[PDB]
Amino acid sequence: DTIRPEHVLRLSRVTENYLCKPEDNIYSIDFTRFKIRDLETGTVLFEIAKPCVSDQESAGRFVRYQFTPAFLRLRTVGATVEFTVGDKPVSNFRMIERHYFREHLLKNFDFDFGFCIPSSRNTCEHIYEFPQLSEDVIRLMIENPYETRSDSFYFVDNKLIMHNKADYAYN
Amino acid sequence: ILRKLKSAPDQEVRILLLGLDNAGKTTLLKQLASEDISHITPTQGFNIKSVQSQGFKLNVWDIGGQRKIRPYWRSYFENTDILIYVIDSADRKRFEETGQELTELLEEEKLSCVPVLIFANKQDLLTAAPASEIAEGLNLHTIRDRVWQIQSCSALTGEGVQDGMNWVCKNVNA
Ligand SMILES: Nc1nc2c(ncn2[C@@H]2O[C@H](COP(=O)(O)OP(=O)(O)NP(=O)(O)O)[C@@H](O)[C@H]2O)c(=O)[nH]1
Ligand SMILES: [Mg+2]
Repeated sequence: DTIRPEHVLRLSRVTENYLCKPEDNIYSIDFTRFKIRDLETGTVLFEIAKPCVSDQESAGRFVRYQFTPAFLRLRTVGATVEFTVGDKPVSNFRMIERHYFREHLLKNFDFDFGFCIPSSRNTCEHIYEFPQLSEDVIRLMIENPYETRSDSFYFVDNKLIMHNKADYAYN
Repeated sequence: ILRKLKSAPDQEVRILLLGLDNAGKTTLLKQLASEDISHITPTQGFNIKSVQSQGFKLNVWDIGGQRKIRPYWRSYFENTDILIYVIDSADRKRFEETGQELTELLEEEKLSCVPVLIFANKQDLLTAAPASEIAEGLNLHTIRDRVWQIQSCSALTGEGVQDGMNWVCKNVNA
């Protein structure tokens, strides 16, 4: 209830609870595909799409990934999201994804998609040069699995609609 | 030590890929992003490549060119820094058609002064018309109030793509 993008860019750590319910997704936006790939070698590190839903074992919108320490010495990574939109029109779709490690902002990805064609299927690949991490940060991130967490906020007309979270470990 | 705040510019470069359906826009974009192009489908929406380097962002937009998607092109015009227009050089039946679309694009006020690279794509084909012939058909030499450039290319092989991108990089900030 009343979460604007501005009151989210100022957060210093992962939120303790989801800031909206699955019922808030009134535009039937459905994320259908996710991909992480190392863009230096081209290797597809992780991908899950269309009929595949999980490889497992409050809210059902939480994933967490584990890597080997080598991941933290990668140069450039590419994360792709593919989502569909429904009948209702969507003007100014926005995405704010923040990765923290214990009140330490690692990476901020703020992308404004804008207008989304109804009944469309869209993709977005964020290609980032890995953030400048001091070796102290590497030590801590490796040694503390899943204390690196991320908030994925999705807005439509500056009104939060979807909130997914994630924890990352490098052991 | 050698830790240097060389960055901190917060720049934003916007490249917009347009053209008729089947032109090769998605193939070209995924080629540029060194990505799988084994199973490309008609884009019913947009594909974005957002490439970051410490606050410098290069955002590339591939909009679908289906007959039912072209009307929505006008929604993705704002803040465009380069327009890349792709033409199937082997589909001559559609030259006229594509010629009008580009003509509509360069009259849009929202896209005024934006440099436009015309990729005469699919030059790997025997039936592919040469770039000069396409530039004739398009009347590209009458283009005034912006810098334009045509480039023979094949998104499939990659031939010529770096030449067009060299032009794009050279004629940014225009
Ligand atoms: N021979 C050849 N085929 C090409 C070349 N570039 C693209 N194609 C092919 O032409 C077709 C056009 O597909 P695509 O790349 O999706 O074009 P598009 O611009 O995305 N069309 P849409 O607007 O519907 O998404 C595909 O079968 C693609 O493989 C090229 O240089 N040579
Ligand atoms: Mg396409």
